[PDB]
Amino acid sequence: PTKYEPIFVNCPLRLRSGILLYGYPGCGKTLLASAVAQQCGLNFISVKGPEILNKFIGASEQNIRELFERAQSVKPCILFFDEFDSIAPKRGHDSTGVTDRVVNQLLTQMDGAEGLDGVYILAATSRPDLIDSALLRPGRLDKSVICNIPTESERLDILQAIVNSKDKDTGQKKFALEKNADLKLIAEKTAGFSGADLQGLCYNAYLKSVHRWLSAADQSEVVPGNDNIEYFSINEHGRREENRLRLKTLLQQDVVHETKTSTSAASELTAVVTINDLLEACQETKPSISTSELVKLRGIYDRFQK
Amino acid sequence: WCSFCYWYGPSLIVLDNVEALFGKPQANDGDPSNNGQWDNASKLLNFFINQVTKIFNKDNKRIRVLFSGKQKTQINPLLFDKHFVSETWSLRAPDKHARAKLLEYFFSKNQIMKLNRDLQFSDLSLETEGFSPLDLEIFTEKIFYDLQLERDCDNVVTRELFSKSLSAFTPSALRGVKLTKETNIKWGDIGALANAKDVLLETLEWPTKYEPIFVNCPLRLRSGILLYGYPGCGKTLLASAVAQQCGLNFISVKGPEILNKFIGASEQNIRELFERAQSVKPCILFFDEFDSIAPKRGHDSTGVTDRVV
Amino acid sequence: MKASLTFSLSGIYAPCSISRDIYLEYGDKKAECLYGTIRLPQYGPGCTPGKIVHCVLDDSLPFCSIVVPSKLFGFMPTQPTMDFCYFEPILDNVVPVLDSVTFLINEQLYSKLMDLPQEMQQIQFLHYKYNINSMETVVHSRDILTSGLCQILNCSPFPQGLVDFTETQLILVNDTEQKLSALKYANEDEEYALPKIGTNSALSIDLESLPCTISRDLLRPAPHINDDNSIYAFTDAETLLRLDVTSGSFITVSNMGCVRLVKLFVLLLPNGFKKRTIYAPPKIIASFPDCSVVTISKSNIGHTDIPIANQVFISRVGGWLQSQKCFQNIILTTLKKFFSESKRILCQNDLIPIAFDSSMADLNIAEENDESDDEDELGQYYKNDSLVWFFVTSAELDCFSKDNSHFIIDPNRTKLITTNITNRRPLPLSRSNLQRYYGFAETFYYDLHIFPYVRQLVNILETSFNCSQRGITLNASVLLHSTTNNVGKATMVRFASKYLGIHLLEIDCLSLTSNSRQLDSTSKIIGYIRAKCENVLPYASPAVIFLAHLDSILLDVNANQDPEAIKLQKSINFEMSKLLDDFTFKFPGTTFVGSVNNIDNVPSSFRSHMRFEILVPVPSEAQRLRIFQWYLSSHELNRDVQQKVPVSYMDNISFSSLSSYSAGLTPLDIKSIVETARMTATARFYQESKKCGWLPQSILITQEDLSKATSKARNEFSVSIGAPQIPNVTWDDIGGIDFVKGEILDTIDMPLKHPELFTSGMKKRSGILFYGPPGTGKTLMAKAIATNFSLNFFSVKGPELLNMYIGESEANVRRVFQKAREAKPCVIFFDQIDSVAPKRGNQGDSGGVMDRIVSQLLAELDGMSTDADGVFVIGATNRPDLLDEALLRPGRFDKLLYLGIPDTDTKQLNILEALTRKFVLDNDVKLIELAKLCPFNYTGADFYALCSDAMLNAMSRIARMVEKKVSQHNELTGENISTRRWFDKIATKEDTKVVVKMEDFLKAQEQLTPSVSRAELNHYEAVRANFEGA
Amino acid sequence: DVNANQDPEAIKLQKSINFEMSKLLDDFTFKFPGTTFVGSVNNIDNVPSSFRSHMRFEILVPVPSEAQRLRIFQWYLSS
Ligand SMILES: Nc1ncnc2c1ncn2[C@@H]1O[C@H](COP(=O)(O)OP(=O)(O)OP(=O)(O)O)[C@@H](O)[C@H]1O
Ligand SMILES: Nc1ncnc2c1ncn2[C@@H]1O[C@H](COP(=O)(O)OP(=O)(O)OP(=O)(O)O)[C@@H](O)[C@H]1O
Ligand SMILES: Nc1ncnc2c1ncn2[C@@H]1O[C@H](COP(=O)(O)OP(=O)(O)OP(=O)(O)O)[C@@H](O)[C@H]1O
Ligand SMILES: Nc1ncnc2c1ncn2[C@@H]1O[C@H](COP(=O)(O)OP(=O)(O)O)[C@@H](O)[C@H]1O
Ligand SMILES: [Mg+2]
Ligand SMILES: [Mg+2]
Ligand SMILES: [Mg+2]
Repeated sequence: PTKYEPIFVNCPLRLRSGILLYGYPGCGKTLLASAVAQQCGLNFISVKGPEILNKFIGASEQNIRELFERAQSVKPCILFFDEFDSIAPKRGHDSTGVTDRVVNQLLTQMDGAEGLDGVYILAATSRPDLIDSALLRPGRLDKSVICNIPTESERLDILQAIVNSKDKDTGQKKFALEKNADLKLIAEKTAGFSGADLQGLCYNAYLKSVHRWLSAADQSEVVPGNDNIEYFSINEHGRREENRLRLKTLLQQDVVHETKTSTSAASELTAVVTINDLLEACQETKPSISTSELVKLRGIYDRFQK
Repeated sequence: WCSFCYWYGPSLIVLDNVEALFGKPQANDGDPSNNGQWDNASKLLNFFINQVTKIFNKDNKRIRVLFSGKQKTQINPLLFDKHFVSETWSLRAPDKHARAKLLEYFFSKNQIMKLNRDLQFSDLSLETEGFSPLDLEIFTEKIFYDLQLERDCDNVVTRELFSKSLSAFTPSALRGVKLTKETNIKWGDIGALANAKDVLLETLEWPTKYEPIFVNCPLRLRSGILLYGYPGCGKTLLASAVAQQCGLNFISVKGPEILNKFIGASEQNIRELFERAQSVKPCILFFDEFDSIAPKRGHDSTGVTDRVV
Repeated sequence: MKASLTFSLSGIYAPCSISRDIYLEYGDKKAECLYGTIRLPQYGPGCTPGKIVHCVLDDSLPFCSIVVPSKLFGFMPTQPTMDFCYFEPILDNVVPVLDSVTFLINEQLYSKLMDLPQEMQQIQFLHYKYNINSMETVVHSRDILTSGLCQILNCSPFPQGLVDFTETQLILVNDTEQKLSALKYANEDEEYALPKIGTNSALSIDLESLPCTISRDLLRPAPHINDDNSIYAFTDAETLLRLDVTSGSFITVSNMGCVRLVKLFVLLLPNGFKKRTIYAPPKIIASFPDCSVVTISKSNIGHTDIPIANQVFISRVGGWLQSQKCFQNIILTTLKKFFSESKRILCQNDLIPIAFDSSMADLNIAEENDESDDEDELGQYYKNDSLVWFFVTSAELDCFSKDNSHFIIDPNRTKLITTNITNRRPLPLSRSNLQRYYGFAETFYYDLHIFPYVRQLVNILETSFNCSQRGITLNASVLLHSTTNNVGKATMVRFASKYLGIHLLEIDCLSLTSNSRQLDSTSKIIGYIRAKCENVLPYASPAVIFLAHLDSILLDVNANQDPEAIKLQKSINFEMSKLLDDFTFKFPGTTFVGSVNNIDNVPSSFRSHMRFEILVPVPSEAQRLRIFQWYLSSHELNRDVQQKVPVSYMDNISFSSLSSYSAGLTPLDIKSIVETARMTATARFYQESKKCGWLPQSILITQEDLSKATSKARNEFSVSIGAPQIPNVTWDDIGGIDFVKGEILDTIDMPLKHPELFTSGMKKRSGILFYGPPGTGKTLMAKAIATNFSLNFFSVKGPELLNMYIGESEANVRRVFQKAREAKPCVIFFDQIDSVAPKRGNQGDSGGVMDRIVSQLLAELDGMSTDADGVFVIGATNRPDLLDEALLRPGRFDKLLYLGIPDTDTKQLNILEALTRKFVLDNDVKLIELAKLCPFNYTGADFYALCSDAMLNAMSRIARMVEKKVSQHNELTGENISTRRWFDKIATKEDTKVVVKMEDFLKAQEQLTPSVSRAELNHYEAVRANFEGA
Repeated sequence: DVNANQDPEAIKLQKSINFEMSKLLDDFTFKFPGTTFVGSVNNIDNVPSSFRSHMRFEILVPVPSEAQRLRIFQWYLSS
């Protein structure tokens, strides 16, 4: 509606109504689903978790009906299912013992007779093989985009995207990226298993950079010259350094304002990341072995005739 | 009230049965007109708080306020949220030594019954354990009346005429109509064997026989006993007898009650009965049949056994 | 005692003198070096703690006259010597010797002394240079001892006391920074000339309002009581002579308009206020907006120019409390009192402030005046708290004219006449405090540097003012709202009002004379609202209407509606809308400023027509600093209290310590903590008073009980929300966890502290997961976290979540988990997650509720976009294989940290010593011996079992010893005794520490066995070797 | 009794009646010496303990038994 509206003067077929994402990992495309809002300017409304369900038998369908009422009222919005697995498993003889009727209310209103809401159905789920043929159909929700691990240079790509760390038009490399950007070693000396792992690795290396910075900073002054050694030919009691805190807490009383700095790594007091600080955590990068899930994926990919 | 107290100099205001003038309306469940809105009671309270506060910041000595009520939590929590309170003296109970002097005062209160034969009330405490000062008033008057006809002669209290009163008068004002039956086995009624009763006693009485010794050592109070139970016998007697130490507030639970096949069976039972154990003064609590309650699921079985475990 | 004062030429170290007469009224030949005590009269709220002084007897001093060195106080005898003070004789000269003293000295003389290797040479140098002698000398915490040279840096813990090097360490400090060039005591320096300092015909100086009250008993000259009253002025230096007319003269100069005569005095010598200034009471400056440089000249006149103005036609300013029936009577009666009790000159184009206590209120007093003598009351009881302005207005002058400044009202020849009202704008607070002069209820001073929302609202009101002072009327309005209770909503509006010099109405809605009552009187209430508001606006200066708790009256639709409920609702919305919008035309530039408690609860119509929105948060740590800085200030304690003994803090107080430990508390709680500390300190003071004692001069707040009170503040918070309290587990109550404490500080301390340099990156480590065999402290770490850090500690005990009905999750886990977002920064603690979140692939029959919990828990937990509100979730498990892919390293809970069997060699010792904290052992059986005697494979809490049963057998030993001793007693005395009488008649104190000597350890080693065997360890070591799938 | 089911206003009516009854019960013992009071209740639980404390005695009257019934028939069939 924002690029093809001069084309779509009257498309004689109703426009496609939704998208279910799935991934064998934890759905990194949950972030995508959160991002496409600001990336596209539409409003966003979310079915987080199972929250449609209720104690009272009369309430469940009143709840989901009022949900679709809200959506159709907020005419330009994305309607999101946070974990479709929570509520839409395969039909049966009350495999949910009560209130499973919600799945029929959904099937009734996913397109029904109105078809194009102008809203679209968005959803994510790991283990979507518990959903059923009764609900995935091209005349219903269908598009079934797969996500997989970012093999090879896609590790580098996602790493570069995170380490660019640009926001608020300010401190525009908020992570102090390594001056050479020598990522082509680090990214594959690391075995990458997700993206959040790579992000955690980089964050922890930033933390280690702060550690080497923060632990060096004072001692780096102290080594060429100590301070506050208020010796007095101490006698009777060995307070010679135990006095130091009760001294410092009175001996210093300066105040300053509008302080500035420049020798930091392009942001105030920040510590640059460095390739060694990542490489040392190449063994800290921990797998969580589950590749049989790819064989679980091999079901729907066999349902794919291609 | 505020103005008078401000003029009469250093002053104290007493407010009694605060619930009527400042209590929350029964903390009713569900919030119609109660979610984002206040009952008029609070609307009184806040006015009072503001006015006295603008007095209090002028002179810390000028005015103080004393509230008497049922239970610190039950009053309108607004009285806490502005930091109006700062104390919590709770008149928890009478106690052994004082209650005798109190009881003597009631005996000599009016219509003088002129005390009793031989005793001096100390043993006579024996049945009064849970009673309360108004209860000892009523009980004293009852004893006097039911003396004064069962003898044609007047003032002589006798052990048996006293004792027969407590068998049924049961003042028990906090206890409703009736809440006891079991009275079979006394502490000194050692049915079965003492063979390890040594250790049970050593756990039992020492915190009430050597009391301050435990305070000066930062132990967590050592407790916790499993009886070996091999014959399918014993504890039903032994535990009841230990409870008849009477220095305790015994509460009854038995294992095969709790295994409701509804999913939630652990909640609303175990947590309920241990909140009850908090509501009583701390005490022994009974369990049995652990062969049912606690099979070693070992991460193999993981059943509904584990959801109670 | 009263005493006359004089300042000597000063040796500083030289003693004061005690007069023969005081050495007769308190004469004591055993103590000829009578240590006196003096109270120094001063400007300020009250007389600062008095000085103990070492003194020499003098017979030459006149009656009650006493002399002290000048430069000992930095003042010079060139300055006006104060003629009186107050004295106290020290009871039996009882004074403590100081525990510690520290001195600051310049680096040159510092090194010159430290060049001497024999410390006694410096001790003699104290005598040769400074004439110091032990036990004779008393010293004081911070006093500069010579400009550019020696100074005392601290006395501790006492501010004053005796010294002897046999106990006083005499700590020295090097002034490497040369600040002694600036830290010179001399309050006066000789000016290059007295001529050419301006011209005697015309001086110009900034006026300022005197920061304190001043009173007829402190001034040096002797004005009358009935006349000469009220109006005075104060000057700083030889300026007193540059005017040609001395102190005690009148002057009258003003920058504009009419002259204003005032009596001008030199400041008292002990003054802290900045020189090159002319100080005045608010009375004068009220007439002269801005223009702070005032024209000054001799301007003298021959006494009063006008003896009579035969009628006066005064007028009250408009303003909030100036237009109510309940004040009208007290207003007129205090007016009558004020004007009757003294004679004064007054003038047109001038204001008179009047102050009274609004507590007097609905007490009339029947007989004190008009039928009774002129002097009537001790205002000590008839207090003050609130202030009003009357404009002098027209007066009936005689044939004489133009010199209107001398009009005066003879109490029989003249009367005062009401003209209903006038309009005038109050002073800007930025130039002058009223409140701090009159000592009223305080209004905390913000600064726009660090309170963003104040900068916001102040700018809104500033523009609404100045834009309509220019040609452009603004209908500016704003609503304030907050997520918590008790944030200082009203305080902001008030502060802004004073900071900008803007008038306000103050109204609260709760006090309206009816509720949302069923039978319709929304008319009655909104009518009373407008009818109370409108009255002042016909003569209001630029002003705001402030409405407290709009939420009480703007109820909102749908819970269960009566027809009348609908009618009330809509009526209220409509009438309020009309009222507000009408006001915007009824008067220009007049701003509606509301307040509300639940923004969801304000009805939609009002939520649309409202203008600006401001969210005011719970304050930051950076703000907390200034909050403590206020309520711990001198004035902010001294106001509340009667007894003449003042209070202070010790200058040791770590503002960092308070600001960190008070995290999450609201400002109202900070008041509670400080006032509790004040109480506890005063209780200590009166405990001290039980003996003849020491430190009687003043109680101070100290860092210990000020720390302690935080714990009570946190518990009184917790009983409001989140009832569970936690027993204390201090950091040293655990040990042998070095790597784990490392990572925990790397997660909860260093990323939480120092965000001035920690980038506070766009995502954060969410939590901590402890896994391993039971009995390895993995519960204890949580109680420790709850103890030592300021974090609150919400939790659920395993399957506390699951519940009977279907739809379990909203019945608990949602409400609690969002409550942790609702709370200030707080952990959630979990245990037995392997019970709460089964791995979803292990599908369950019977409603599959595990899928419902696990889905809702992940959804509420993870992703955490725009949600880094400190919600650390931390917890423990037995066997992590049963955890769901909730653990899959997204960083949603996956900070795995292991705990296990310790290192063999000394970590068992670190365990034993940690559990030996507050335990007792007092012989040559060092803990090394125990830690070697214990064999290995005993682990963790089993060593606590080893101490537990050792303690049990130790108390058994003591119990059988008691059984012996009580038997041997009963055999000899107290033949019929058992318990209470026995314990109450024994008085043991050597035994009562009941220390184990040994042997209980050896029989513990015999009786105890490892609680998990290696055949049990193997079952955990398997999952250990899974490394959670690596 | 007092219960959640009823208006606190009506409950305060009950309170007033209870209190004034208990006071008048003693007031007879002040104004009119030797007065004695007999109460009757068809179900003991419904009187709150707030009144029951001002008993001096209570009696459970059971239904009669065989020896009583033999006496009672003799009464009704006497001439
Ligand atoms: N291709 C990817 N695969 C997995 N995670 C990714 C990928 N790209 C980014 N991420 C990470 O995803 C995280 C955001 O959480 P997100 O909801 O997207 O995933 P998840 O937690 O694994 O999924 P789920 O919500 O299904 O449990 C970020 O920390 C980001 O680094
Ligand atoms: N920052 C602060 N500085 C000084 N005093 C403060 C501050 N914040 C709060 N207070 C004190 O707390 C009270 C604030 O009252 P205010 O009307 O602003 O809010 P409240 O009554 O706590 O809340 P609400 O109106 O939401 O019920 C006053 O007693 C004030 O002295
Ligand atoms: N520094 C310490 N190191 C190890 N154990 C300690 C330490 N200090 C105390 N303990 C003991 O450890 C106990 C807690 O151990 P832990 O939390 O591992 O076991 P648990 O609470 O019995 O079991 P679970 O962890 O399964 O809930 C404390 O109650 C105390 O007896
Ligand atoms: N002193 C005793 N010695 C042996 N058996 C007893 C004694 N007193 C009671 N019993 C019997 O023991 C049983 C009481 O319960 P208990 O011994 O605890 O068995 P269980 O373990 O099955 O509850 C009853 O059969 C009772 O008659
Ligand atoms: Mg995801
Ligand atoms: Mg308020
Ligand atoms: Mg534990």
